[PDB]
Amino acid sequence: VQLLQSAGGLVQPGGSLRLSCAASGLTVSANYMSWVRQAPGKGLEWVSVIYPGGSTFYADSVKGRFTISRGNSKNTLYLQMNSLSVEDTAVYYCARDLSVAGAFDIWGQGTLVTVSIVLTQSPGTLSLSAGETATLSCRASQSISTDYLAWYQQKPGQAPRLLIYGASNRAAGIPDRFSGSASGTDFTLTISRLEAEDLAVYYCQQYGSSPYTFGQGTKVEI
Amino acid sequence: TNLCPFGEVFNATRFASVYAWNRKRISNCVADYSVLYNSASFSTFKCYGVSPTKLNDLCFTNVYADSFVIRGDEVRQIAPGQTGKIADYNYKLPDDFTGCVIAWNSNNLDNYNYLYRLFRKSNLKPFERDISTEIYQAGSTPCNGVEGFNCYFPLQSYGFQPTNGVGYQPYRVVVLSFELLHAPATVCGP
Ligand SMILES: *[C@@H]1O[C@H](CO)[C@@H](O)[C@H](O)[C@H]1NC(C)=O
Repeated sequence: VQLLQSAGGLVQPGGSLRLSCAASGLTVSANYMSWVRQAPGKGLEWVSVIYPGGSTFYADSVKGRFTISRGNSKNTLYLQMNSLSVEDTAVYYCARDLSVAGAFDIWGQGTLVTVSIVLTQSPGTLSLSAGETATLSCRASQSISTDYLAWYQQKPGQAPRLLIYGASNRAAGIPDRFSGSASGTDFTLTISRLEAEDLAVYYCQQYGSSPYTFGQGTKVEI
Repeated sequence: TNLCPFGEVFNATRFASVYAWNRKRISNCVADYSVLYNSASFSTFKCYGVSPTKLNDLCFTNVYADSFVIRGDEVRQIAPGQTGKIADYNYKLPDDFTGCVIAWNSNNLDNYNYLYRLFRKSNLKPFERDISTEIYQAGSTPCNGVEGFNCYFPLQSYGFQPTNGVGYQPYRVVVLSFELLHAPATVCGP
């Protein structure tokens, strides 16, 4: 199964634009969809969710300037923008949403747009040599259940993917080198037998609690 | 002369899950609602349509009571004209709803038995329940009925543990639905 996108350009403030997330091998009319924004260096954010029934929600920060639509005649998901501001420039991703059985199983390819509860990740940089365990700890501002939290990795210049979903549950295709724990309000992720391939940035994400929030973001180093 | 049953429905040992909610009804008795607006356990006690303070004067024909178990965060979602995960796929009130809704804070008295429905291709008509377990075939490929990729179980279980859980404290809500005047009514105030 593959997700693909088709949009982009350069738009002055107040102008209009639209983005198309077309799918293959996965019906869009019966399955959750969501749009996320990646600011140029800040991190990640949540923008919208469309439930299969037809209902729609929006990010509390910005709702009037956007308007999400569902198209069942082309298995695609259009997102329409009323107007743009200088603060709104970022790269955009579309990804399928599963509530508990995984969080974001698949991700898009990424399109570019330009303009003319709290989580914290303790370790920070953690520059360590090859073959040495790297420990990352994400703490929640408020008490949270053992479930309802995931773990994402972003290879440089690549779409985000998930490694461990719902505390310690491991998704398909991930090697058994990753296994995170859950104790109280502190959550940790452990990487064993560090390899030079895994240079990336790792994020801790929560779902179901509220408008989704992402951590600041930490970069492992070789 | 015979107070209508309210004590056991608002206070017993077993409460069904949200996906399958019992619908108790009352046929013939007098129902003094004095205990309703008196006890402090009833946190919300929010009422629509008919006046909350003076429900004795009315002479409805059939009062229906149903009981849920909600995570507590979604209690505000029970009100009519609201949208979200549980008001769309589990229990929908009609826009012109008559009656009251009551929410508790019962975490100490009450796991893994509670479970709700998460997946459906359409919304529910007002006052409709669906005791159905069949994998909805997420992918375009035909789904045999065995758990696998693009085949997900329609029912998922809550996790209730004594954390702080201010939004996650397991709540029990009962909403009273009042019917119109079909036949000569048999329930009133005095
Ligand atoms: C249960 O609740 C009712 C009213 O909410 C109260 O009068 C009663 O004392 C409680 N306990 C029992 C055992 O009924």
